[PDB]
Amino acid sequence: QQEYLNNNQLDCDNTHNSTYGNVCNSVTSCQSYLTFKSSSPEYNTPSSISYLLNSTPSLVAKSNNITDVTPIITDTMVTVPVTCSCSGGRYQHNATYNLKKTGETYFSIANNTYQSLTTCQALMAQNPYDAKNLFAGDDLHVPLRCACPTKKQSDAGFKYLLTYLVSQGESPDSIAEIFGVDTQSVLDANELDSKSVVFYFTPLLVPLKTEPPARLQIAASHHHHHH
Amino acid sequence: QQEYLNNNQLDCDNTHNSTYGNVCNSVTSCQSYLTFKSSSPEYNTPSSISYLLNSTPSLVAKSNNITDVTPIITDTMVTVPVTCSCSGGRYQHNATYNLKKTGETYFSIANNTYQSLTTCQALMAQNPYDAKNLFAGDDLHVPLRCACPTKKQSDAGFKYLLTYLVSQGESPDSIAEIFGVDTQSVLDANELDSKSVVFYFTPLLVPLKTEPPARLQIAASHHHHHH
Ligand SMILES: CC(=O)N[C@@H]1[C@@H](O)[C@H](O[C@@H]2O[C@H](CO)[C@@H](O[C@@H]3O[C@H](CO)[C@@H](O[C@@H]4O[C@H](CO)[C@@H](O[C@@H]5O[C@H](CO)[C@@H](O[C@@H]6O[C@H](CO)[C@@H](O[C@@H]7O[C@H](CO)[C@@H](O[C@@H]8O[C@H](CO)[C@@H](O)[C@H](O)[C@H]8NC(C)=O)[C@H](O)[C@H]7NC(C)=O)[C@H](O)[C@H]6NC(C)=O)[C@H](O)[C@H]5NC(C)=O)[C@H](O)[C@H]4NC(C)=O)[C@H](O)[C@H]3NC(C)=O)[C@H](O)[C@H]2NC(C)=O)[C@@H](CO)O[C@H]1O
Ligand SMILES: CC(=O)N[C@@H]1[C@@H](O)[C@H](O[C@@H]2O[C@H](CO)[C@@H](O[C@@H]3O[C@H](CO)[C@@H](O[C@@H]4O[C@H](CO)[C@@H](O[C@@H]5O[C@H](CO)[C@@H](O[C@@H]6O[C@H](CO)[C@@H](O[C@@H]7O[C@H](CO)[C@@H](O[C@@H]8O[C@H](CO)[C@@H](O)[C@H](O)[C@H]8NC(C)=O)[C@H](O)[C@H]7NC(C)=O)[C@H](O)[C@H]6NC(C)=O)[C@H](O)[C@H]5NC(C)=O)[C@H](O)[C@H]4NC(C)=O)[C@H](O)[C@H]3NC(C)=O)[C@H](O)[C@H]2NC(C)=O)[C@@H](CO)O[C@H]1O
Ligand SMILES: *[C@@H]1O[C@H](CO)[C@@H](O[C@@H]2O[C@H](CO)[C@@H](O)[C@H](O)[C@H]2NC(C)=O)[C@H](O)[C@H]1NC(C)=O
Ligand SMILES: *[C@@H]1O[C@H](CO)[C@@H](O[C@@H]2O[C@H](CO)[C@@H](O)[C@H](O)[C@H]2NC(C)=O)[C@H](O)[C@H]1NC(C)=O
Ligand SMILES: *[C@@H]1O[C@H](CO)[C@@H](O[C@@H]2O[C@H](CO)[C@@H](O)[C@H](O)[C@H]2NC(C)=O)[C@H](O)[C@H]1NC(C)=O
Ligand SMILES: *[C@@H]1O[C@H](CO)[C@@H](O[C@@H]2O[C@H](CO)[C@@H](O)[C@H](O)[C@H]2NC(C)=O)[C@H](O)[C@H]1NC(C)=O
Ligand SMILES: *[C@@H]1O[C@H](CO)[C@@H](O)[C@H](O)[C@H]1NC(C)=O
Ligand SMILES: *[C@@H]1O[C@H](CO)[C@@H](O)[C@H](O)[C@H]1NC(C)=O
Repeated sequence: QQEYLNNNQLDCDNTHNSTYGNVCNSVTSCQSYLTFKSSSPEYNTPSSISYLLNSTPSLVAKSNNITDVTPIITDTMVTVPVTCSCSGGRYQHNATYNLKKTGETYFSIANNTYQSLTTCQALMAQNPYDAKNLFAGDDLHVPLRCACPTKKQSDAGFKYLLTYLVSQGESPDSIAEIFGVDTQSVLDANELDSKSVVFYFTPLLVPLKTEPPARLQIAASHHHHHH
Repeated sequence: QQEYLNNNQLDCDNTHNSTYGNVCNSVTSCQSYLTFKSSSPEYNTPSSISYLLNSTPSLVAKSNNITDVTPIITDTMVTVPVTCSCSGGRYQHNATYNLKKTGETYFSIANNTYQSLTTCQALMAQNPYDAKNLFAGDDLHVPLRCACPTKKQSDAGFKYLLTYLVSQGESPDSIAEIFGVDTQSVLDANELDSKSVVFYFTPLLVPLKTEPPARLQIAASHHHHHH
């Protein structure tokens, strides 16, 4: 279990502990997964997505059952294998981001560019620039959100945790169905109860019993489960 | 100086020594440069070109005065900074290539995919697969052609050698003009005389006194030299 961000990352003056990253509460390093929606023209190939997220094109390609060079249709959510490890009491996966245009902000980088896989707070904590003093060409340390299964989750058969980017209309139930896991397991993973609200544009942990499906959209089909 | 390939790389039964790579005749490692023409949709960003050639997107971006994510217009020749080092008596820059489609061949990979930055012979020498037994998913060790300045070239003020992909219509004279070096220096670098023919689709070494220009096409303009 990790605390749910609960939209604290939208207010960059908020200092709730969850915004600084998942807590190191299990093994020091593990295999994990991120998710990311292809964005054209900058982040729509295994190469460019892997560059942004600090993965490899081969791992992206294998996780999605595509080649390492074919373009990914815009808005397709892909899986991105990453190593998650503990740093400073937090689980994270480090990446680097060079600002492209002056006018980018810690919030636009966390919420737009990285699609909520990091937070403005964790960017601010781990970088030297004041929020109002960012320029094109500045390099940022990007602490991407991931976690490793706790002992209790491992004992229940979860091999990995996946950082799932939630879209409007989804719910814990519908997300759990994509991955073939019980809803309660998604609730437990995020310290939520069955009436808790989950927001779109806020990442959610999904515990996995096996590697994720290669195509998430069709994995959401009712005909791809319960038969 | 290095021997000119002289189109030996078009006949993959040819075993001329030049086809196995530039010879290790100077320092064991150095900064060097490749060139590459953007190709859409697979190899038209700093990420995808760097993946193919084993560079970094940041080095590609800086060498070309572009950002690390903006698309490169198809057929634009870009500079690609690489480390060149000696292996097995040859200078080369190692990359890795996973075949995408069964039907790719050592020659199509060397001449088309890698735009003549390697040779079928060097691929064959450094990989285990018979020419007629290549499949999608096979990984190849790719020995990209580069060299380090000899002592004589360094003493003349050349800091780097660049592997230039020659296009139809060019000549030693016109290529030397792009880089602000004497024609004789390009001839010497490739063991050519002033009447030697240079072929398009065959890489040529260009000795450089400074980092290459950031935009090669306009560097070919008569108004960008001799005034
Ligand atoms: C997400 C996650 O991971 N969550 C976790 C949760 O899943 C987890 O929760 C746990 O989950 C588990 C998995 O689902 C779950 O496991 C299940 O548990 C079940 C409950 O234990 C279990 O079911 C068991 O299964 C066993 C084995 O098959 C069955 O056992 C059989 O029972 C039979 C009876 O029904 C027995 O038989 C009887 O035997 C007696 C003798 O032994 C016999 O008695 C004689 O009878 C004669 C007459 O018939 C008597 O003779 C008479 O005597 C009188 C008096 O003198 C005379 O007057 C008379 O004349 C004379 N008559 C004659 C003719 O001579 C004689 O005296 C008697 N003798 C004696 C000594 O008394 C009876 O006749 C027999 N009866 C019958 C009908 O045959 C049989 O022996 C026995 N077999 C064995 C091998 O032992 C049980 O029935 C069954 N129980 C039930 C309720 O179904 C499941 O198998 C489990 N599944 C699995 C996969 O393991 C966990 O329970 C669950 N836990 C909880 C807490 O929920 C939690 C926790 O781990 O963790 C989460 O994280
Ligand atoms: C790609 C690559 O890298 N490639 C490489 C190649 O580049 C490379 O090739 C090399 O490249 C180099 C760079 O280009 C190149 O360097 C150039 O080399 C040039 C040649 O050496 C050089 O030019 C030199 O420069 C020097 C210095 O400026 C000049 O020197 C001056 O010369 C003057 C004359 O012209 C001298 O003066 C005279 O002085 C005498 C006394 O010393 C004086 O004599 C008295 O005269 C009086 C009367 O006037 C006499 O008195 C009379 O006496 C009689 C008899 O008794 C009496 O009867 C009479 O009465 C009495 N009269 C009176 C009035 O009293 C008296 O007796 C005399 N005294 C004596 C003792 O005799 C004269 O009068 C003076 N004359 C004048 C006119 O003033 C002056 O002293 C001298 N100055 C100095 C400081 O020494 C030269 O002229 C000049 N030469 C030329 C030909 O131009 C360049 O400077 C170099 N450039 C650079 C950048 O360095 C290399 O040559 C080239 N190499 C090759 C091989 O090609 C290669 C190789 O490295 O490698 C490649 O890889
Ligand atoms: C991920 O980034 C963190 C920094 O946020 C790295 O931890 C630092 O590592 C350096 C060594 O390079 C130490 O000097 C610092 O003390 C570390 N800081 C903290 C807070 O632990 C961490 O090593 C990085 N991990 C990976 C796998 O790259
Ligand atoms: C955070 O990032 C998301 C995208 O991941 C932003 O959503 C976009 O907002 C614009 C409105 O300006 C819409 O045109 C886009 O279509 C939205 N994208 C999606 C995928 O719906 C969002 O505005 C950003 N900010 C906040 C506060 O959430
Ligand atoms: C480039 O590739 C060559 C192989 O073509 C590498 O040289 C080999 O390195 C391994 C160690 O990993 C040795 O066991 C082999 O004996 C080497 N072979 C030869 C022919 O020297 C070389 O190390 C690579 N260079 C870089 C910088 O990655
Ligand atoms: C080697 O690779 C080059 C491209 O780098 C090939 O040239 C192309 O050939 C086709 C003909 O089938 C033309 O339609 C293309 O426009 C050519 N490209 C360029 C840039 O001119 C060439 O065919 C390959 N083979 C040989 C033997 O050179
Ligand atoms: C995709 O999946 C199939 C198995 O269903 C496999 O045989 C094929 O090689 C895969 N392709 C890629 C590009 O991963
Ligand atoms: C491109 O070159 C100019 C110098 O002419 C420099 O100021 C600018 O930042 C450069 N842009 C990039 C993206 O490299």
